[PDB]
Amino acid sequence: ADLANGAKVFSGNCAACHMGGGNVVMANKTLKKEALEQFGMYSEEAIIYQVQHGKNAMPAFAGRLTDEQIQDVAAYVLDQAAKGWV
Ligand code: HEC
Ligand code: NA
Repeated sequence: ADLANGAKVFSGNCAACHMGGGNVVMANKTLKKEALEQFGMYSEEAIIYQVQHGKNAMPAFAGRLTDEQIQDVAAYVLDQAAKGWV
């Protein structure tokens, strides 16, 4: 993946909800590593899935973002989570 492209994707499409790695809609479902691991979401393929199909209040991004942008944002989120948010 292109992590830098991911970050741009994130900025425009994900951070209105996941501001600085949080979650303004459902405050237990953050992008922090510990949180992701609690729900079996700390993997590229898990995130790609979720971004593609949505879940509840999280919008689906299928055929709004390209395949490459969805891969790249997933890779960005895991890499930010691993480094630490904010
Ligand atoms: C508000 C309109 C959101 C936008 C825009 C995006 N996400 Fe989201 N996300 C949101 C909610 C309310 C939830 C909880 C859904 C549920 O009921 O379980 C989530 C969850 C995720 C997760 C999982 C987090 C975890 O389990 O701790 C990930 C990894 C995730 N969201 C990533 C993400 C990406 C990369 C986004 C943009 C492309 C994105 N989300 C948008 C709400 C919202
Ligand atoms: Na990855």
